[PDB]
Amino acid sequence: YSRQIKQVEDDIQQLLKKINELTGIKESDTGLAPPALWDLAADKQTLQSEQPLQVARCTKIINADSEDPKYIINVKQFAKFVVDLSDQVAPTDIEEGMRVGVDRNKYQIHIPLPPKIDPTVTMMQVEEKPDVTYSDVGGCKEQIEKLREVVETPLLHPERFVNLGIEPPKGVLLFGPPGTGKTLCARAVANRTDACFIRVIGSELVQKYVGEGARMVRELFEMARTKKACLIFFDEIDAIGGARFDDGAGGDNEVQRTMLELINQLDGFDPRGNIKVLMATNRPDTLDPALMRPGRLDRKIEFSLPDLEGRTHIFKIHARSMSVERDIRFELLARLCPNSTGAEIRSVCTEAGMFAIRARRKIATEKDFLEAVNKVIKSYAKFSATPRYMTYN
Amino acid sequence: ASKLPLVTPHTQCRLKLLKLERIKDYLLMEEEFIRNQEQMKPLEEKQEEERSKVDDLRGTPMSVGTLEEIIDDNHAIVSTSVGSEHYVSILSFVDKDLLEPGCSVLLNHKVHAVIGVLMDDTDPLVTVMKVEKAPQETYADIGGLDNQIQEIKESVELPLTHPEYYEEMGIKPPKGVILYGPPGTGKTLLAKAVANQTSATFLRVVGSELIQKYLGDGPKLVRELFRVAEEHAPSIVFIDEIDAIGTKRYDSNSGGEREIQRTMLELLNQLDGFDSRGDVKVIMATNRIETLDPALIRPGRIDRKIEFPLPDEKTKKRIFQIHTSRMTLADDVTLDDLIMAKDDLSGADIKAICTEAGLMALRERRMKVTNEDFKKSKENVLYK
Amino acid sequence: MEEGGRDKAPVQPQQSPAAAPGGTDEKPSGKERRDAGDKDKEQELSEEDKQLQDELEMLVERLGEKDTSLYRPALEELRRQIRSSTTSMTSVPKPLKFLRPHYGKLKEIYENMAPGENKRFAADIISVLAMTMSGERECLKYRLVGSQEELASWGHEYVRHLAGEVAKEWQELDDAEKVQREPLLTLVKEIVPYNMAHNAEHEACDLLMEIEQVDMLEKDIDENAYAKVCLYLTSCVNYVPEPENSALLRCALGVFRKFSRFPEALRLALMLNDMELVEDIFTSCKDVVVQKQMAFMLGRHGVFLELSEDVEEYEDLTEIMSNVQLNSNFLALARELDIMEPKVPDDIYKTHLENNRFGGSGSQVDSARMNLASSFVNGFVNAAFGQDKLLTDDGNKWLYKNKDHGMLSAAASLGMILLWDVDGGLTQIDKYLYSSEDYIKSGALLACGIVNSGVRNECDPALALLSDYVLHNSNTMRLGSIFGLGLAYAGSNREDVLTLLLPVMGDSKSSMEVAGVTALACGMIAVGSCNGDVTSTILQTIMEKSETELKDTYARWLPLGLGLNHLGKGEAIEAILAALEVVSEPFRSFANTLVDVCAYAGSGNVLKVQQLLHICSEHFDSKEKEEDKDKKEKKDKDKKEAPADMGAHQGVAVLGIALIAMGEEIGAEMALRTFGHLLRYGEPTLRRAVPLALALISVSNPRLNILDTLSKFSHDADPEVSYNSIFAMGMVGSGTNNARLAAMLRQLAQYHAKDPNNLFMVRLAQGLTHLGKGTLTLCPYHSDRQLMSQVAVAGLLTVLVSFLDVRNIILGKSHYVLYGLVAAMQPRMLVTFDEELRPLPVSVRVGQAVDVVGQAGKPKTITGFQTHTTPVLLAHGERAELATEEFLP
Amino acid sequence: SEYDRGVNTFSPEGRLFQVEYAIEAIKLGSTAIGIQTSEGVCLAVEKRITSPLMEPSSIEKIVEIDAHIGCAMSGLIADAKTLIDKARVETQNHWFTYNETMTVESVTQAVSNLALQFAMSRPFGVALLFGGVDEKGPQLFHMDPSGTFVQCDARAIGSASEGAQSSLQEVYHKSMTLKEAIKSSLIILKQVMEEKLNATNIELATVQPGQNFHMFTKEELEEVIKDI
Amino acid sequence: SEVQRTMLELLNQLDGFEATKNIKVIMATNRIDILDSALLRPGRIDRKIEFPPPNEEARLDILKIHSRKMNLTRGINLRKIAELMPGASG
Ligand SMILES: Nc1ncnc2c1ncn2[C@@H]1O[C@H](COP(=O)(O)OP(=O)(O)OP(=O)(O)O)[C@@H](O)[C@H]1O
Ligand SMILES: Nc1ncnc2c1ncn2[C@@H]1O[C@H](COP(=O)(O)OP(=O)(O)OP(=O)(O)O)[C@@H](O)[C@H]1O
Repeated sequence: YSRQIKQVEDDIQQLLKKINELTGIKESDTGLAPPALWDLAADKQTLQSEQPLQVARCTKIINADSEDPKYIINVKQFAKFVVDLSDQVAPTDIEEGMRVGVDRNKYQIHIPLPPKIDPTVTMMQVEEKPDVTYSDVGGCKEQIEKLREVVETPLLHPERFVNLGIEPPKGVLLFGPPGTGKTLCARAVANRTDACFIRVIGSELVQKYVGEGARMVRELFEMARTKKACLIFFDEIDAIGGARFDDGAGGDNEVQRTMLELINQLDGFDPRGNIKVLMATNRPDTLDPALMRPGRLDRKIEFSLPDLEGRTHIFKIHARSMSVERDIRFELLARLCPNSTGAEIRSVCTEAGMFAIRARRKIATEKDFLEAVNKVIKSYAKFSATPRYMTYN
Repeated sequence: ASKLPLVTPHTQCRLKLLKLERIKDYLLMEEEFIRNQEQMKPLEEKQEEERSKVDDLRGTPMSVGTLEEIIDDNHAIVSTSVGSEHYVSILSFVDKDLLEPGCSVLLNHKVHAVIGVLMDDTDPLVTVMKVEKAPQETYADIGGLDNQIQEIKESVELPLTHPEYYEEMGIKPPKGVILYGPPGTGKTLLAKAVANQTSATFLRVVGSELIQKYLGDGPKLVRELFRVAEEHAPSIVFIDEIDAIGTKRYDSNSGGEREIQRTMLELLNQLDGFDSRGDVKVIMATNRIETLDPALIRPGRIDRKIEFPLPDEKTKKRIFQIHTSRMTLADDVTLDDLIMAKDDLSGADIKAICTEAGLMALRERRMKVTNEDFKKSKENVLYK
Repeated sequence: MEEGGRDKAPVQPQQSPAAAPGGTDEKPSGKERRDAGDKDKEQELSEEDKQLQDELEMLVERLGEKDTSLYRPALEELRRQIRSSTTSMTSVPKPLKFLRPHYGKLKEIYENMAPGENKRFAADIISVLAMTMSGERECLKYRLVGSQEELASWGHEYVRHLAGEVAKEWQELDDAEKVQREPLLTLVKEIVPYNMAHNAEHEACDLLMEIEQVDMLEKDIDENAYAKVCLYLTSCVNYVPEPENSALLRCALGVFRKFSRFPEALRLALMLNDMELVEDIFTSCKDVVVQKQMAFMLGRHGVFLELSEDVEEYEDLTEIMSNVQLNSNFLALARELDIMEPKVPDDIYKTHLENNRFGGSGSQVDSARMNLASSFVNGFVNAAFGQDKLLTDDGNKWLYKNKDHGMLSAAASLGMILLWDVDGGLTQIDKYLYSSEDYIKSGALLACGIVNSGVRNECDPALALLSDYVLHNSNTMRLGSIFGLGLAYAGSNREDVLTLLLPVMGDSKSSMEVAGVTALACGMIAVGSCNGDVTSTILQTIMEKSETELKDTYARWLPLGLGLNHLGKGEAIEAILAALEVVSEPFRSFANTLVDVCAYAGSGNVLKVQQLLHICSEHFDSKEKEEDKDKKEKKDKDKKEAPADMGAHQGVAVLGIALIAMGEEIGAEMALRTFGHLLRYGEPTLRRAVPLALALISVSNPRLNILDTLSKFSHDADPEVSYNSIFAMGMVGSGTNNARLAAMLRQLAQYHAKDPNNLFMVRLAQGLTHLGKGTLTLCPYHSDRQLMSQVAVAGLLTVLVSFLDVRNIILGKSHYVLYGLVAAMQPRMLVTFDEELRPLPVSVRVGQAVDVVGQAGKPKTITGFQTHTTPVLLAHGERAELATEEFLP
Repeated sequence: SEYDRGVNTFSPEGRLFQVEYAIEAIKLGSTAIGIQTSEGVCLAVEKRITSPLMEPSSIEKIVEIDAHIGCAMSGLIADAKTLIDKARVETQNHWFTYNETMTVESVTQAVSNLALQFAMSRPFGVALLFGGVDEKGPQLFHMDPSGTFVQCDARAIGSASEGAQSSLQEVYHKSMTLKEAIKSSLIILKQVMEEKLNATNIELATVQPGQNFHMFTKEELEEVIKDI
Repeated sequence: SEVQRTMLELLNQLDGFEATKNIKVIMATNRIDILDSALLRPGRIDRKIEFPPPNEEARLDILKIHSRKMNLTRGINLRKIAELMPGASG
């Protein structure tokens, strides 16, 4: 029966592997889907892609003209010339900085004109929220509430602000200890939001050429203002601009232009309006004062290292999953690691679990947590990344 | 594909016989209905003649376009190779699922409508960055250490071979691992050994070639490096000699240490990207660890730090037995004298000594080594 | 290689047996002692399962075949002395000595005669000498003998004793893993007469081990998932005494009683309810047993406890069964109101604020049908015990503005408000019973029905208010006068008020819409094996519907009154008793596709599956039987709701490759209705597959069907990322899918998820997977939901209030004697392990742990930690008493 | 940069940050508890032993300032050694000049005067708790590395100081006897020590109006441990 | 010094990670004391070879192999010409 186990199943599962393949006769795509669903509309609704609709390639509007339409059209570089396109739409949708689907001989209007932007910024929207909440971020509760009344009630009911006649704050900086802090609560913010959440990492804005970063900042602000309200996240603004310190030969101008132009874009001359932005960095002392101006940096969320209560709370947060002999001494563990950061604490619980699974155990003990903490905080104490960065220098 | 997962019974049982009979009967009615669909409704034949009509509707050449935007309703703007973009239609059979911006698409030659998507013809640097075959001997080849071996098996090999222990632990395996120590102790080889052992896809590039001749190309380079790392498999990525990026300056770079700092901030983002990372594991190796920025070394970005000490003499004799195993040695030689022949010797040193002794024996066409071969080997190899 | 010299066993056990004429004759010392030495050497060395090439099991037999061909198949002078010491070497390595068709001659070596017993020298074996021997014997020899004549001379009684001893062998060799092979071998022998082996093994497993009554138990239930026709019937009914005789668990008696009641007989779990009255052990588990007895899957049990009002704690047992003992309503006022749920959230409608500035100008929606959706805006959110004090004013003035059907709609949506609040809800509905509009008054009568759905109150306020309207002169109060009453009195299957609504079929008035929904309401109380309901419908069908068979209002509701409630019972004679008298004309044989599967809720009947498919797949019938092929596929969505999660995989496989792949009007109109019932949690397979046919509406069909495909796509679990797609469906739904026919439909889809963002169970997977109700209200909802103007004028009678048989969502609770404990629980993923090892975890996702109520959801098997000494049921069902003590936790 | 911590740099806003770093560094030491009652003053420290090799007698924190004043130790012990030596010699020369015993406030003010003086280049990583009796009765003074000395009736310093201070707020009042105060202090010490209480796991001292500086109640404290 | 860094990535590529044999690297340079310590691990470089300035015999031989290809005259005594130059280079 045991060595004879392999005599019943094979006789039917090999036959299964025959008929499933025999049904699987719509495959080998290399640029297709199952053609019963790919070419599910392989009827005449294929021919109507040909004779009703014709090419209608892209175009670019240049200038208007008086009375009868006679607008001027760029293709991309092909030719630069003046026609009247057609008459199936009222001549009020034509504004400079727009793209119509225009033929080569008839020049049909086809569709109204959408703006053209970089595909990179379209990719740059994340449209995915990480599975982190506002509950599993503990140790920074007053930082939590300070960011709660930045990205909620403007997104929720505005009648309170209208009733008090108060415009909500716009420029908010969130900052904390290096390494532990703003990033994961930013994922929580993106989890709890509803409108778009445009990511910006500061290192990617630098380009091979000069001034392109200004162009993509303009494009991202344009596609943001297509929405009623949309969230902007900024990471590591220290590299995207420190200060204007030029001396002799030009130094780091290529990023300076980008930071100053975004400074021009945030303040003055009909701003974004209903767009909420936020930035987080690693060192705040090196930022430019003009970027530090309120109206772009109104709120100043600063996270510090938790004293004891935040440490106990994060010990609760990461360690509701591992096996223990019921009783714990998490508060004395927190007392054992006074100047310790949150990801360090999660690393401590991780290594405690690793020590438990060393030979055969299934539940870690208090001395296992001791064996975690001593070989984390006071055996890897040589680097620890803290001391030159608690001064942020 | 994706029929049903069930491996629970694996025995002579109705919990297997019942399942197999029901599924084979399900395949039976599937076969009977598909026999229905081309017997009393053959049309012409309806299997490949429809494909033939599509292929006729497909143009003979490929006016290959680049995708830059999407519109849902069976058309979009595509950019031609010459640069004059078009707002062509799509095909019903254009399989509108694997469409992505910046991708090659088969268009018509006359109306240039989106006929289909084009599979990428591989990629240049994925071939360069991917190690093809297993390098050399497995963990039996190191000898002497026997401690960091268990640790790195626990952090890397153990999650793959035993994806059960952490489940009853309810815990996450460690993510980032630094190997450090004096040079020549066996970091990039320990790298070779773990590359041999693993079955996952392996990536390797040294930090020295992370410098580049323009602005932003380094951060961009790291970006699609990790993009290739994510898009293939559960993968292990190995960077060696990271400290070079902070120590050795150059003039080929357009920007100085500033662009280096920008690359550093990008990779600090990349190790702790708030976007969903997944099952990508990270192994580092660097001798001069103190010159690195310590925020790279942090928990959450780096979980383990492993020191590689200078070998002990009882480990030295183990290396002597390991490396001189396959070679023919005469009785006149002694490893014990050569153990303390240098106070400060490395594992590269002994291999270089034995290889030089081999070539010195090859000078006189001799098959076996003698003691004077090592006695003349030591000053040639070490002493200059 | 190394062979020769050390081959002593291929020499001396090769020379002696080859000279079997020289051994048995003229050398009796050799034939006895050398065979005894071969026996006691091989039985210790070559008779344990170590490898294929054993030293005598494979090695000596290379020549040993000619040592075996004439050693003892032919001696012709056999005695007692040469059956213990001559059936001594050749009996052991015979399945590898002989070829595969040794099954016929399996008797000739070992099964001839053992030296006393098989276990005498089978004790040093693992699987081969006796276990494989018994497997082959019961698989083929006992099968062929017991096929027609079990006891001829020998192959029964010795086989009976052999089965008896191997029944203990499956545990004594190792009581860890191959104990589950005892049901394997018990099912292999006498498959159809499984009871004959089951009674043999029953008391043996009862005397086997007290703690071993659980792995064989779950192996039995896994085999009881599906089997042959009589096989599951006998297996479950013999399975029922197992958690009672040896094990004193006795709380799975309810679910086993359910599994044994409807397939086997009618009053089988009624006898088990009597047995529940017998097993008056400690009352916590008793009360938890009767927790299931009304308000989880089935009720109607209020007469079996008042035996001269003598049952101990009768008054508490009745308050539990009745669902009137607010264990989910006090829960409702205490759990989610006090944490996250306000009375007036009202946001998903108000979430439609972002999309107005995409595509240009906004506020283009100016239709009136969208106000119907506004009903659900105060309707769907008001589930789970909210309140709208004059927040139905948008519905109030609209109830004084237009749309008679909309007045009925709002007044019926009021009954969704106060679901299960029988004592407070009547006072809120009272203000409408006094309306000058028949639509508002009828909707208030339907609201009184909805409030009582699944709750048996001693004052009968549904029957007592709705009775006076059942035969009312008009229709608003006449037609809608009865729908709520069946909803109120569905599980409490009371025949007295059923007789009161019987003459509505006998009214013989023009009730083309009304008599159909009367069959819905009567079947809602009772369908299947219903004496008066079957007769009244079939006679009225001949009286009017025989001379006119035109529109689906006629014969899609009277077939629903025949057997939908008794769809669990699969004797199929209710199909015979309901169809064979009405097989007259094709539109009257149109209901035969209903009645055939109206005994086929859930089982394994792939043969009955394929006959509903192959005989009527498409056939190009050209508008005469095509709708009946639609109904057959609409009767293919069931039998797959709980196919041990197995037929769903092939079901979604065949649906993709048949209907939408290459189909017809069958696959173009109601193909996606199977997905509308198949899953209720939502997985990314169909969550992407449906919008392929939904977001691309393909309006060549009467797109309301695709809209109905979009609408019932919201069958999934309430919290999801799926909001964004159906919000993006709102983007395409602004211009396309016009407000004149779809505006109420799309918005209904988003709020289907965000009802009480919880409180959903009609999936028919109760406890772990078990059945109960969940269909008598669900099946009407999609049956009348084709595409056409049925869902607009006549659908609004029901489509708002069709399915209100939801019975909670959450389970993780405490329910102490003080009913306020906060004992530490631990949520975890659904059970994945069936037969792996003794310390198998029940689940895998062990990370997150609360101690207070949360979301049970579909794919979860919350048990909890800390070992709080909760021996009450340990089988889930949300009302564990937690009889706390200290078993050293 | 390194010029930021040159000698004397306050803050972007606020006082000197390096003395604040001494304040956070004082939590990296064994705790101490002190109670001032009219019946007497009680002090208790944790030995914080790591192995049974070294003798607990050499593990010394509590010392005698003079015959009527004692004190504990916290933070860096070698930093405490200089301050204790100077306090002893200033008390002795004050007795020499002034032929009398002083108040605890004079000693506390003197060590506060030395605390700011920068041995230079950093504040001392030590916080002391002076306790004893003088002409006005029992006295207990708390001192910090910033030098701001202050009087306290009950105090807990070192690691885990704030939880012990919270329990002191819970249990301490005015009319507690010396035995009651000692028992409460030992109770709180028991719930804040990570290891089981042993004979040499901790250390206790007391000052009475009648008796002089007590000799650490050695081998008598097992009576007040075993009873509770 | 970019020559040295190229030797870094090449030599760490050819250490077992590659699969195609029969590939080796040759380096020509001067003043070996100036190159980095990275190439100075004895396992990095298999062989290092010095080229001395030519002496009298080497100078004469190089003079011969270059004077092979001109229209000379019978009787030269290139030994004198070689010893005239004090060995500049080859
Ligand atoms: N309040 C908190 N509760 C629990 N974990 C926290 C908390 N704050 C931070 N963490 C931990 O911080 C780690 C990551 O920190 P995060 O990346 O968000 O910080 P940061 O300051 O933005 O730095 P960086 O992005 O450069 O790593 C996570 O492992 C998370 O568990
Ligand atoms: N313990 C050892 N035994 C034998 N050889 C060793 C040992 N450690 C290092 N080596 C030698 O070191 C050389 C390089 O190995 P590896 O790639 O692991 O880097 P490494 O030893 O850290 O030195 P490097 O940084 O100079 O490349 C190999 O030729 C190998 O023989």
